[PDB]
Amino acid sequence: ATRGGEVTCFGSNISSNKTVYNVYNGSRIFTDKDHGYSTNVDPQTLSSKGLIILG
Amino acid sequence: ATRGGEVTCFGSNISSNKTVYNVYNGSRIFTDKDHGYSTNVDPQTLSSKGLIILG
Repeated sequence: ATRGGEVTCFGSNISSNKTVYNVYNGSRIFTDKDHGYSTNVDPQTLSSKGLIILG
Repeated sequence: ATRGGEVTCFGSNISSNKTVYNVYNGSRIFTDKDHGYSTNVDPQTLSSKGLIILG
């Protein structure tokens, strides 16, 4: 996610080695915490990069 | 609201005994402050359940 814009991928069964959820330039992502997936930013705090809600 | 998704019920006039605004699994709600209505989560905070801006 870049330059804004949400990715409301809640129950995704993602499977990859790299960082799963990525956020850049103030863009949000929303997802579940059932599967522990690597995140570019701290789970549920704002930043210069967009906010994620791993909950 | 659950698993993401917004409910921008700003000027809503609601009348019920249950909690007026509810959020689960990362959802968001934006509403007014003039009306004094119950809320499931503390208004402006990030948690496993998403923000509920009462502004």
